[PDB]
Amino acid sequence: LSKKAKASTVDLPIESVSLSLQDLIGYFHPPDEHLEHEDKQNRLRALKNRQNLFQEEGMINLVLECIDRLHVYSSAAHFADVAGREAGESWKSILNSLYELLAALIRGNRKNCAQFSGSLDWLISRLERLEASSGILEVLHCVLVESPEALNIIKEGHIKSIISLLDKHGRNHKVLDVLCSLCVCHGVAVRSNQHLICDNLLPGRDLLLQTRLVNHVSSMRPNIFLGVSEGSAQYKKWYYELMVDHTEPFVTAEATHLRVGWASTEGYSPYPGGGEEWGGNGVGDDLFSYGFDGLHLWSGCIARTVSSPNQHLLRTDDVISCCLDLSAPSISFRINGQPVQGMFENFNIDGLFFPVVSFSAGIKVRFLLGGRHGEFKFLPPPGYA
Amino acid sequence: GVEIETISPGDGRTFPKKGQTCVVHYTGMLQNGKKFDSSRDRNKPFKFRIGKQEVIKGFEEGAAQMSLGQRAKLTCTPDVAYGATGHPGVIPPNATLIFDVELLNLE
Amino acid sequence: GDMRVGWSRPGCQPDQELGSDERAFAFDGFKAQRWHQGNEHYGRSWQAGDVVGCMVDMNEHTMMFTLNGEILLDDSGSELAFKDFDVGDGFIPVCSLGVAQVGRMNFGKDVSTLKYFTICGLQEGYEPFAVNTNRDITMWLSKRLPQFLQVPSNHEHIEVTRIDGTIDSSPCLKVTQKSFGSQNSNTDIMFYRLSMPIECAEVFSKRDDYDFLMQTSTYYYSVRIFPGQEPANVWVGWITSDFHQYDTGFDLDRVRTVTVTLGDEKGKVHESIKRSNCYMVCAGESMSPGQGRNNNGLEIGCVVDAASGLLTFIANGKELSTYYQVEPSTKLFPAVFAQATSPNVFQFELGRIKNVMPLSAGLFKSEHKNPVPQCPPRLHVQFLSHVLWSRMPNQFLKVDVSRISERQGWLVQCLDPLQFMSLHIPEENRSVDILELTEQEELLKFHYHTLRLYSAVCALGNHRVAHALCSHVDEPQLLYA
Amino acid sequence: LFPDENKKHGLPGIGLSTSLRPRMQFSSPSFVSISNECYQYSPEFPLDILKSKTIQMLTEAVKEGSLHARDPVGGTTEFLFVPLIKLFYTLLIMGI
Repeated sequence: LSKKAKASTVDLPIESVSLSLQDLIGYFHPPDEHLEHEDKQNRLRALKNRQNLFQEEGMINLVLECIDRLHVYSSAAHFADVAGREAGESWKSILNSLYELLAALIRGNRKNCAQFSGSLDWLISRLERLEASSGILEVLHCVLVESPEALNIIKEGHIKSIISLLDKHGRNHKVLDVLCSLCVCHGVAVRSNQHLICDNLLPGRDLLLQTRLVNHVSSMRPNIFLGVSEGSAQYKKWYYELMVDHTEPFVTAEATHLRVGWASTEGYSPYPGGGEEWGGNGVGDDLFSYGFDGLHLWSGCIARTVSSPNQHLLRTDDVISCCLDLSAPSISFRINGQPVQGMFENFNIDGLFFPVVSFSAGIKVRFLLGGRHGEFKFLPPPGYA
Repeated sequence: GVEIETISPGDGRTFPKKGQTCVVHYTGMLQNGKKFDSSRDRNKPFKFRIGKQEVIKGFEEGAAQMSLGQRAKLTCTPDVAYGATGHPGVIPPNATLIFDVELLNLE
Repeated sequence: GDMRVGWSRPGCQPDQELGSDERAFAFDGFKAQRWHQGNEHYGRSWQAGDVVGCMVDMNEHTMMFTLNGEILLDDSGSELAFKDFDVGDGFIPVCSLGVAQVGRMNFGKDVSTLKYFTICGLQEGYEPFAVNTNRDITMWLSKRLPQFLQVPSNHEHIEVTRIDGTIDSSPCLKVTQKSFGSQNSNTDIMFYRLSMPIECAEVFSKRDDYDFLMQTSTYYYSVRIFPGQEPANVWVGWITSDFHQYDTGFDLDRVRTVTVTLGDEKGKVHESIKRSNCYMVCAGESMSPGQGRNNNGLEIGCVVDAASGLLTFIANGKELSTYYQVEPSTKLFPAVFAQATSPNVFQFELGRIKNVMPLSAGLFKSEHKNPVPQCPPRLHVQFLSHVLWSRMPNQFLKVDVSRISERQGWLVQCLDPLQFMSLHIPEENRSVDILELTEQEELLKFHYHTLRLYSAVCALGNHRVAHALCSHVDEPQLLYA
Repeated sequence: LFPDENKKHGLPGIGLSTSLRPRMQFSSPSFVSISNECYQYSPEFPLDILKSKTIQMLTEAVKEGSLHARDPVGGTTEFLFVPLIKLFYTLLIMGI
């Protein structure tokens, strides 16, 4: 077929090959665990004898040749175009069965795994292909578990290809198991493979899941709901203050969280929108919230430094004045009477606004809302209520 | 070079001097914002001696410009810490590091 | 009010009402209704303060309920709410609360707190659900904020086909509605995106040419809207990980946005930044010529410059006036929002225009310098959905609030530290509590094998690798674990 | 051989052992230092805190397991005990 003889003249025993590959896989099937010990040992001995006979007669290189000649066609459609429709549908099944037969032939036989070392380099060369990745990975695992010489012949290029399999094909625990088998075999650690795996996988922090302890953060708000709409009786300017009676910079190994500002609900519901109900999120992490920490303006989980007279993180005996203007969307802060040099502008005004403070453990702060709810330390800006 | 932003002010007078050990708590941050080191996790203050090439230079001049009791943010360019090779396993090649450093005591 | 209580199988869906499907067995006293694959009359109605005692016997598959002690009955004299069922994978307590409805679940951790157990439930020998337990039962509730998840194969409305790219065709992902046209099909705007994001540069700068292709940072993907689909309903562009807005009616004017204006000391705005979670355009308005879509499907191409942060859109060979400027270090997910007016809705295309890198180069690190477009199996279409559960923390921060005086105002005080290990999915730009892996099975398996790999790389006294691993896994994390 | 006059065995482990033992080496895992001598030896850990925590946790486990509750830590008695007893055995072998 490669030499371009026409399809009908060439005889291609597709069905018989598949049936024989199924029978061969059943023939080399490993013993069941439920079997009694003597029977299990007898079947294991028979399987080992069969594997030895096949390897001595060279039954393994023939499978490799069949796999190589089937791999010249990129896809089942291409194989169907070259040979025929039935060959096209059977191309994937035969290719998977061949790899399964190879894995069954090499499994548990140290001599077979050792003789597969020469072909190991050719095996990893097709790992990127999607039609044979699982079978190639299984054969690689079977060789690596049993053959110390396999670890000796595995090089940096092969280790990097195995790692890039994670990047391209997504998360898979079998390739992780193969990488584990690379490090240690039969209680012997390969320091070079350990170093290569570490230096090629760990520093990226883009494939493996990452872990970290995060302080719990809760938010405290008043009852008032503030909004603007056409033909409605609400004052568009508002003002309130927060006083920090005490704050511990490091209650734990993680820095204490303390942010103040305004938050907006989603629609006309009373529930704050756009943020997780519990976790390490606070004021200024979503686009429905707007916060100040004493050094940065917080909005959408992204902070930018804003200048101020004697910039500092929120310390004890600090008075924060927050101003909300709904006539033109504008949120401005003033620390200890000194105006902060940044403001939030042109935000969504469809929902209702309300004061909010987010914090971790180790704070002591007070809302100064005016009136009989705490007199303001400083005079409100003109036009603000 | 190294840019220093003050998080909390210090005394402003007792700067580290020549051949004096510096006791600091630091927290290592990559530029994207992922923590790779922190002495507060180990709960042991870090001590290093000025001018004897015990730590990265970016850290050395950061602490030298810093003052006693001053919590500051130290950002180190790739050339001033782990230039091209990087730290194997921890720091990727050509990385910018942000340090939150507090000068507890000069001793 | 509209409240239901009963036993549900571990396969219950938060979005579906209890008893509509076979997953759950519930009791709706508001209508005196017992719900399992339908409703049939059972029992009376409850008032405020009424207590329902759920009673399950798995030995011969019987279940009944009680109300303030008396056993609820069906139309007949049978006490059995549900005659017979199968053990299956088990049963767990469940309740559904309607609008402005408040309820309390008592798992009987303390028998004294069970008010009607003594009169009914104790003499029969029934056991409290949490009688032999030392810790509080971890209760899971329906997630309120929708998240992006992979389109399931069994989804009745959305079907995705992966089309391999030939020599003359780019690899493509086709979104198709299988149930469209047929009765009961739901017509609503669906939110689609690609799995992996494009990362902008940390610091912004101040016959194709191979050198230009190697030195460039611009990436391109295109979306082909098939003829017969309404172009006005289809939106194309980029979204960030913050996008969690599920509205039946979506318009470009109603996207969340903010403008941070950092100014100098005297007040001059030295810089103004526009920040939003959605940067998308409308195919209908982009089709300025008109009828340029019926002969051939509309071509909207998205060009992202990771070095400058400039988002420009190319449509049918003419550059649209709409453009977006983003700030450094922004993860942009390719995304398409569309309402299906045809069996074929749209098609992701991963090709490249002249002098631009394909999307695969920006997405995957190993393909950074590969001009040939690729569609690795990692990349897959995801859709925004509400079928997800959330885990209530066992403990919450202890915050006490009190009005000290008319002068001192209100005092809020938190002094006791709490912490939790956060699992951060890198490609997803999302973080979850590690205790959610009790129900996230695949993540649990992958992370357990990652931990085994961590042990293996440092096994047998590899001290340098152990020092390296101390960065990834710290003392506080080990102690908390 | 015997702690006192009457021939009663003392508690295993406690006593005065003068036999030579391997010396206990640790290095602080700091990534700001450029010295490579830290790579030798294993990273430091708060051994006293770990010891007290292990004792407390085993004491709580002996509480909880006897009641035969339906909710062992980790979901199974094996998951509750095997890692904890393994850590205890490692500590006892190291001799803390």
